[PDB]
Amino acid sequence: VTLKESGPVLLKPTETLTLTCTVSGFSLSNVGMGVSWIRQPPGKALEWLADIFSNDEKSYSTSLKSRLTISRDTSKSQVVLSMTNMDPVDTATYYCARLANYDFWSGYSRFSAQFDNWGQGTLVTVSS
Amino acid sequence: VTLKESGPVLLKPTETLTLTCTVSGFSLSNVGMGVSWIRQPPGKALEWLADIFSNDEKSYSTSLKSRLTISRDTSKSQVVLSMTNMDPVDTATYYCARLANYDFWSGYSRFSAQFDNWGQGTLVTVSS
Amino acid sequence: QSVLTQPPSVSGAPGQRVTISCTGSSSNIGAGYDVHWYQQLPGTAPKLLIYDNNNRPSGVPDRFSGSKSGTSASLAITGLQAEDEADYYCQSFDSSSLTGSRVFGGGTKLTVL
Amino acid sequence: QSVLTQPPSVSGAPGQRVTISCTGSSSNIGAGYDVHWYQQLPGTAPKLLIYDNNNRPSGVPDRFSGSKSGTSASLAITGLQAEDEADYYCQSFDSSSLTGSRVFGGGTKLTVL
Amino acid sequence: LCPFDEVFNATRFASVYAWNRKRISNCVADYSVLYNLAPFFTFKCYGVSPTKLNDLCFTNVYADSFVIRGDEVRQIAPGQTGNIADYNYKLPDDFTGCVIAWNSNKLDSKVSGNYNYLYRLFRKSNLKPFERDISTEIYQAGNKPCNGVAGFNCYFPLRSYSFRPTYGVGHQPYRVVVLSFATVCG
Amino acid sequence: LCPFDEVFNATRFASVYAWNRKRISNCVADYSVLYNLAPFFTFKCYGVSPTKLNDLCFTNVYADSFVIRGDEVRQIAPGQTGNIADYNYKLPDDFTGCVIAWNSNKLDSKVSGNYNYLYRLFRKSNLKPFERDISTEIYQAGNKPCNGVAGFNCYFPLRSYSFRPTYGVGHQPYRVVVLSFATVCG
Ligand SMILES: *[C@@H]1O[C@H](CO)[C@@H](O)[C@H](O)[C@H]1NC(C)=O
Ligand SMILES: *[C@@H]1O[C@H](CO)[C@@H](O)[C@H](O)[C@H]1NC(C)=O
Repeated sequence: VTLKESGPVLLKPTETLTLTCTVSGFSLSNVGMGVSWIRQPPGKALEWLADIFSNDEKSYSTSLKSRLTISRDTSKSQVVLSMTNMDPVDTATYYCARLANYDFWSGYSRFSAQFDNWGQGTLVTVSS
Repeated sequence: VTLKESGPVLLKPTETLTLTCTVSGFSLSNVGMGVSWIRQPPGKALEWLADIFSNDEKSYSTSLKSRLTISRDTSKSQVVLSMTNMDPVDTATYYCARLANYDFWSGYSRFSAQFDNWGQGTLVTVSS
Repeated sequence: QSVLTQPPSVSGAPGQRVTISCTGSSSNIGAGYDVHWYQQLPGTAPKLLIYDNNNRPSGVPDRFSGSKSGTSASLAITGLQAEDEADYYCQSFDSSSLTGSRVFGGGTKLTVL
Repeated sequence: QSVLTQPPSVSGAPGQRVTISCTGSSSNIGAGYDVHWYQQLPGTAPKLLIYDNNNRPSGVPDRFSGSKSGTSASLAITGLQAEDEADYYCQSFDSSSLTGSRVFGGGTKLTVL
Repeated sequence: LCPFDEVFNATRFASVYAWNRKRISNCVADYSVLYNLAPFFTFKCYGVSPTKLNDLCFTNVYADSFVIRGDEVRQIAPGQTGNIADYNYKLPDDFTGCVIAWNSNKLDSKVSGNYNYLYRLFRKSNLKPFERDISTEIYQAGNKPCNGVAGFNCYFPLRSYSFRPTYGVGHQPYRVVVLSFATVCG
Repeated sequence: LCPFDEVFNATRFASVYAWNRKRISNCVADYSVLYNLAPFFTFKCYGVSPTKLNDLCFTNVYADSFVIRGDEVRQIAPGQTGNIADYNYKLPDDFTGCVIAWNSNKLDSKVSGNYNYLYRLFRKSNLKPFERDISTEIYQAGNKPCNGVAGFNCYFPLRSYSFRPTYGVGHQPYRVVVLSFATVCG
């Protein structure tokens, strides 16, 4: 299982960010696992952003639901995240993670799913 | 009925502001009315801050309940408002208003009370 | 941001009707709480304008009126004179907290063309 | 700010037990939702450390253990080696929203004296 | 004087669907100090004025007490519509008395939830003014009949409050006393 | 094959206090296609492995269906304790089958509140595993004997869900199917 995000980018303020995650070792059509996005500002705590699953149910951060937008495509195993009206504060390291249940031999449960696999992350900088 | 706030004051950031209202024409011991504080940033909308009544029941803004603190003194007819950890964004015109029921001949209701009387306001400036 | 929302600005010609709206949440206006309207002329403190739904204080001209329907309330001005150019604020009691709250509207700027 | 609360940092001597706590609201941890723990070494992506209350993935040494009690959960480290110097994050599912949410803790910096 | 401690300071209040009704007669009642000194959350008079109740007097006075939701005090008034108004406690459009209410989150609220207080949730038709429904029986929704037990479209008419101290002022319990108005002169 | 559409695609699900129970026998069941292809919210197996259910055979299979709250799905599991576990649907500590749940806010939720779903709130003692109580009689709180009618310390045991589309995932309805496990093979 391997998840890789797109390369680091530099954006102007009020622009629209677009990030792509490529997965391998598992299929996005598998019901037991999904893909989520987490960001970590430099020197601060983690922040969960979005979430997509095998049959296109989507979840977003409550405070950032309006700005965020996530989508997937099973043809090449890619998950795309887009954020509108990017602020200078939004500069952070963006992680692509797999929402899957460890102890998978016992099944899966979306309430208790955890980020068992993480990508190496990409650094997004918003500045003039 | 007349309500007057304290004079304008300039404060450093992180300081603690204290504002006092002197009321006339009515007694704070009257159960039918209370005193409330409203602030308005320059060129922006009004924002209710605090609320105090005859029997010392007190209410505050939900987002600012930790920083706010209000008290009254019936012997000299003044209400004191104090705000801790002042930020530069908090600079605004602070209004002092009477929470009383118009149509007072029909009684009073604390749910339907309105700021029927307002003070002239004071300007609080927060800067280095 | 404010819990109650209003159109940022409304305009009208002299002698013509103008309506300003105010909508709330499941609490406050949606919970049956009354709506009060205030007028703030430039460089002056707010003045009570509508002390209860369709109720008007003394000295306020008859051409001002208000109404409430469901989770929304509105202020209607029949005529339009020179002095009707101030900011008008919607206000109501919000009960979605331990000790209660009072929520103001975003303020509507009225202009006479 | 974060919905789940953790102490900013903890310290302990080598070979001495160290405990890290996590506190939740009426939802998430208070609603019976499981708590997961992650480890983030400097300049590295977070790594799953405890995938369910007192449940440990393969490759994680047995000196790591966890528990849950009411609206609180804790992570306990029996020993203490050089490598135990990373950030430990509490995580749980929060159900106080239309589509659900996943909430991280504030992060605890563990230091070895 | 007059038994107002038995009404305002009673240890236990009745549910709104079973509101109490105490006749006040053959007494001298001084409403002026009650209005001026007692700090209630709400004191609204409709057919009378609170500050001049003493010069008037009446053949009889009725005091009704019940506990309702915090934002549900709005519909204790003439001409109001709502769950309490249609199904629990209807007040006449020409009501002449006063309505008194205050917050009782310190007494009627429990951590586990105070299921002590019920409110009628389903009924066949709106109540007459000053009429109450004590009997509880399964309410038929839809067109299928009811065998007398709860089921798919058969509901228990009484829905319970669950007062907890963290519910917020909208849901916190409120104790309401409704006064209806020459044996009682000020 | 075997009637799983009668269980998972039924129009109406039972209340948790009156959960349904259907015996599954004399059929071939393809649990693998159900597990991998059907996108449920939760598919947890405790005594068996979901991906290898086809090679075992059992004397009989029982499928239990009911509707519960969103965060109330947690206590449908062995060794769990909670209102559903003690008073509504107790699951054995050695449970061998699987637990399947999916959100049904599109069907079981109404703007006015779906009062068709009830849950047992008060009971004298916890349930034995796989036992249910249909009878609803007034529950005695405190120590005063009850006359058979709701009152001060007398409660109606069944508390109703009031599912609304805006409740959030915590209180949204969830349809739960519990499978309990040589006439049935894969
Ligand atoms: C009720 O008790 C309070 C206790 O302070 C007392 O002041 C009041 O006079 C009593 N009677 C009424 C009607 O409130
Ligand atoms: C239920 O209906 C859905 C509709 O798409 C179908 O895919 C499924 O096979 C049916 N049966 C079960 C057990 O879900």
